[PDB]
Amino acid sequence: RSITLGNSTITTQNVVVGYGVWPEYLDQPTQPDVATCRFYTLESVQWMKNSAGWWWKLPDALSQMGLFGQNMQYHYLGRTGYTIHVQCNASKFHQGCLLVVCVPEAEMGCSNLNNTPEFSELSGGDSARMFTDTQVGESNAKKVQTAVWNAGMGVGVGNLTIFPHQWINLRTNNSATLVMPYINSVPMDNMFRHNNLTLMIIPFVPLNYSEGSSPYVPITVTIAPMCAEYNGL
Amino acid sequence: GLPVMTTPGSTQFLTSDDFQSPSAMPQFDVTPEMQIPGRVNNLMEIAEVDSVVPVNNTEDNVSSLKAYQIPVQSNSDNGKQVFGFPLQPGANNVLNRTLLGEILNYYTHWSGSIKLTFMFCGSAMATGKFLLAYSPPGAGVPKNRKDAMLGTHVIWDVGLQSSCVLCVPWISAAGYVTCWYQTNIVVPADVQSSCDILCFVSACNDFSVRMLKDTPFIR
Amino acid sequence: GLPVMTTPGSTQFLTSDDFQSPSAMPQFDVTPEMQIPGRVNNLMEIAEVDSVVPVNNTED
Amino acid sequence: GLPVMTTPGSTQFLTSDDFQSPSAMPQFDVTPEMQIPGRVNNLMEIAEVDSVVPVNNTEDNVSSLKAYQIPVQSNSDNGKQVFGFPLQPGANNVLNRTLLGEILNYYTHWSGSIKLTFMFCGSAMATGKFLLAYSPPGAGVPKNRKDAMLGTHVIWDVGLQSSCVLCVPWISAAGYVTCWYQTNIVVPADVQSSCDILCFVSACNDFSVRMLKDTPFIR
Amino acid sequence: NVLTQSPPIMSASPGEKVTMTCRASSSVSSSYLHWYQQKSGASPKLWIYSTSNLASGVPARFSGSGSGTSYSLTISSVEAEDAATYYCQQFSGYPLTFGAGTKLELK
Amino acid sequence: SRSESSIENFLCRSACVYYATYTNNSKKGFAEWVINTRQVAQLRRKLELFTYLRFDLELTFVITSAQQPSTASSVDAPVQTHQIMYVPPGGPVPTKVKDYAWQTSTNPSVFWTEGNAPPRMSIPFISIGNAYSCFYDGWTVYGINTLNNMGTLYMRHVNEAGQGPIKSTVRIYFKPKHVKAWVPRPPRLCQYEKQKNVNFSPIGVTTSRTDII
Amino acid sequence: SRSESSIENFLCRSACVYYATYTNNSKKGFAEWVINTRQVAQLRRKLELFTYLRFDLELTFVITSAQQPSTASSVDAPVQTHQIMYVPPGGPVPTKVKDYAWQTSTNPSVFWTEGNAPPRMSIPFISIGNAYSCFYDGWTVYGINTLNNMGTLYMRHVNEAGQGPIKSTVRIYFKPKHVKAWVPRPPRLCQYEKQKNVNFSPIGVTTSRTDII
Repeated sequence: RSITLGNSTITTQNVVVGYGVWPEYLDQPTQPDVATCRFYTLESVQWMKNSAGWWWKLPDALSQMGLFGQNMQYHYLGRTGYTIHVQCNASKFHQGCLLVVCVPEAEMGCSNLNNTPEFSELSGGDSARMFTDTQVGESNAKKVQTAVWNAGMGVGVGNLTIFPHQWINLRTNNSATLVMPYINSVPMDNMFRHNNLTLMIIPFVPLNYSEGSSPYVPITVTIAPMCAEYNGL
Repeated sequence: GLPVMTTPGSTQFLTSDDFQSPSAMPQFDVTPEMQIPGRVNNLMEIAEVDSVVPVNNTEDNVSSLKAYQIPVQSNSDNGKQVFGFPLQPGANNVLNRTLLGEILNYYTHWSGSIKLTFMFCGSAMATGKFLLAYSPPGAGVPKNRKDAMLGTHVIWDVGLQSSCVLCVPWISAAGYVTCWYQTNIVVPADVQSSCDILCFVSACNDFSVRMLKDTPFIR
Repeated sequence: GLPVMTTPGSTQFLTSDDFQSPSAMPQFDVTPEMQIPGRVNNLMEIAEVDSVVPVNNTED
Repeated sequence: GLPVMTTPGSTQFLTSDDFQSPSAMPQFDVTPEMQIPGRVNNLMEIAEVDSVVPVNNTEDNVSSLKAYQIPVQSNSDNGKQVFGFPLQPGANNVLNRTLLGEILNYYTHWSGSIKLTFMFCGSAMATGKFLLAYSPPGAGVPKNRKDAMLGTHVIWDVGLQSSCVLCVPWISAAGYVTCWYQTNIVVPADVQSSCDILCFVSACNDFSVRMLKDTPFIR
Repeated sequence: NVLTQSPPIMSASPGEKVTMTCRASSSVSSSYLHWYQQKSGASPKLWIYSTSNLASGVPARFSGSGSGTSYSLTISSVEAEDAATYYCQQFSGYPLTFGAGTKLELK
Repeated sequence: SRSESSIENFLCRSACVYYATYTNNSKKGFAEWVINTRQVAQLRRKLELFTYLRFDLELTFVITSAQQPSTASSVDAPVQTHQIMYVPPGGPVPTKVKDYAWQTSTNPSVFWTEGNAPPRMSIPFISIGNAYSCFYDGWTVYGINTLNNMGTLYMRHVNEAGQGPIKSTVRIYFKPKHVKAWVPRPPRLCQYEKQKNVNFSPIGVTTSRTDII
Repeated sequence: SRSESSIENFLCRSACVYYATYTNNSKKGFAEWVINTRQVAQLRRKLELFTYLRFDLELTFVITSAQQPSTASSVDAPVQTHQIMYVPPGGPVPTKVKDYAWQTSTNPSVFWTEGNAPPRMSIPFISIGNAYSCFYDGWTVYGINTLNNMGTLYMRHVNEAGQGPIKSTVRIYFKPKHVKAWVPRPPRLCQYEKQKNVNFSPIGVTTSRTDII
């Protein structure tokens, strides 16, 4: 209840941590630990009736975010773990079910079968990109194919539970919490050309409500970097 | 020199051997290891996780997220079937493309038990009851709620808990996992009555596979 | 390398040998045994039983 | 005889092996050793020595001894650039043909730190000051003396000592080693004002090379 | 993916059964094939959706069928007020292609 | 029986990955194969169950020959010899049959005369990162990852053409050895279009049935 | 990673140094190579980083064959055999294909029939001084140093010509073994003109740029 980091404070009341391991620290990489370790609340998305899903590429949603974004232009390298708090707040008269899954190395697929998607289309900075429940056509050149039953990666979307995940059932549950360690092949990588995590929120059972209730429900994502450090002097 | 004598099957290439081989690049000083999280030592750890079962195919929901949702509504006749699916393997069943059933298509003989978890994603104010019938191999599919009750079953009160587990065995009539309305869905005013159920499947941790082959999911 | 010297009768197939052979299917994990009754270790146990003699042939 | 069985890859010539070989001349009684001074056990001992950097190329000094000398004169504007060179590897930089950079062209991946020594070969009666700016990879080249001072730097008083060391890292914008006039060159009567600087480079003893290839300095 | 309708011109007296077909070049799914009806000097109207389901306000004389790459539409009893043009729509990829058109004139 | 489902018993299996021909006198006959795991679709779907892989490599070459139609007058041939050169990542690459890059001292090659056991050679974990990566969400061109580059192989005859043409085929066998795997991943549902990327066209989740009950 | 930069890992690498042909019936076909390190320019620049070297020697021969155009009527040939004679420094030297110096008892030779593994042989540190010398500032003719003489190699067929000509090529591979090196030396900047000497024509120090800043 009412946890705080730096100059921010959020409140909480069930956590699922990564692949079982907890994030920790390692020329010489220096340790900045107090200046940017805080809760970065992104803006809320609206869960409507015929909504399809959302995604965020994770070391890119915190690129225009304050002093964390200032520490990226000053540093060529870095390695960072995360802690993600997702909560949506509806009444007891709404009903639905969300899957909050955190995918490492999620290559997206382009709509044209020869090309590859562009950086403006793969990831909106600190802004959610949307799945669709129709097909993106082949005629446009560089756009992400977002048929949500394939999850944009050419796979069964029901089998996405092999990644570290959490269900949000409005009947019983209210929030989700993930703690994701640093997963990469190299120990310290180029932070400008690599988005090594992807946070997806997909409504399996759609939102429903009776006439009179509030016709859409907000979802609030909060990311807090754990064990961030960069390389330089 | 030392007298040797070469036997049959000497200068042959058997593709399934294990022999020492001369290294093309010695003196390279290979890159050391690194602790990356999430190591897989066996394929049965991939099968032990829960995955959503597309139990609502119906030829127009397969290109949707509606394939995973079982429709539940408050009708007027007491005693009806919600869903039902056989446990016959391979012949286009519903546990086929799931994350368990993708490993068991790489082998020819496998035999064990299955967890089946159901989750009621309806309102918090809706109540009701369900029967969860399992017919063993040899016994027919039940055609009433009554003779479904006379077999093995679980009565699932939705208002108490929102998740019910049912464990069956699955070996390479072979079974049925039908489910029935015991009572209707009682709902207050200003609450919707059309609710859905999701179904998860897993491996019940204790089984084995033999004789690896290649998957039928390719051109 | 190590100096060797191959003798006559080297690369031949004598059908009555006993040599080690490369297994076509390794990593198969063969099925274990089972106690089935009535094991035969020798053919003289088949001969020790009693059998009726057709001593009245007579062509019909 | 002893039953043997020849495997694949037997009677082949792999050029990177290590096998015993029959000696063509036995019974020769080879000449013994002798203590000759100056044994090389590793190529990193060749790289650790200091070598002059041809930092003054300018397309007409390369066929001269003028390529090694940086011109320093007493001008009239306070704050100017003496020299400046990037640390971008291979694309015709100035540390390329030096005695360190001739070893690092025999490998594909190398990574470490670099000593850079400067020596003021002017008069004993001349005085002045210099800035020695290093821009890290990512930061731009400084365009004033002021924002060159706001980064990392060394202020080199010539009248006190005649040699200043600056250690940077060099990995396979990647860096800049610009240098600036802080004050002018104050000189007495009957002393020349045009002085020169030599620049030495070395290896800072702690780095590694992988995957030997052949040099691009051949026809 | 183009659709061919046959016959182009169809004539039949009222009271009898007449049918038309719409054969696709490739495989079209059973849920993505629809039938429309355009009278002379009027906009089209959705008639049958997903090859078997009657729309709203349409009389029960019609029933669509077919699967794979061959689809059809049957009229059990022909009246006088349902003489128009009937098109079939599909979706395998983009774009959404229509039929050529089958004109029904009463006899 | 749980030792058949281990990672080594699942992936350390031999598989023919390439098949090319080359003839000696035609001045544009020499084979070439950039080593990638995305060649055969059945092995690719097995290696794409994991994000990061790390294995040794073992290759075996089944080289055969055939006599092409020459003119006349008693074509007699000695035993043929071939060269299989392996170019490491970042090495010089041949472009003709008579080129300098065949003779370089850092590209190890085997020489094998016809009629013997096939020429096996073995390649260690040759990369700078600590694991090969099957998927890469980033740029270096999108999703390439120039760090998991394993090299190239080149084949040619070494005998000059004597009296008649002779063309040869080669089948390369591929066997991952001492495999470590990390971060499992759902198996692919859609089909494979291009070798380089993960691009696809959408398909239904599973095959369908008529009614739910 | 500092074991790749050792002296043995830098220099104990195989390199094709010679390539000659010879035919059996032409009475002037037999190969010849005086063993010197100054043959291929890439290996020479590596051995000239040191003043004094000392190594064992290991040679491997890749001998192939080809059927030359004969007249007619069913050329059939048995398997061919070659002789590779090694003349030590100060030994008798052949000058024809039928000469006495092939048969001398102090010139060790290998005999190798076609279709087998290639004929490796190994030569120790064969000199009187305690090290081979790459550079020599003096006279014996200027800068020759007759003490680092390693010998000569000669190749020929041993079968007589039966019905048609057959010509053969040989590629000699060179591998220094157990190398010791002394007195390092700056690497060469200018190009190589002649094999015997260090003669050159002057060139600029480095490639140039437009302005110093």
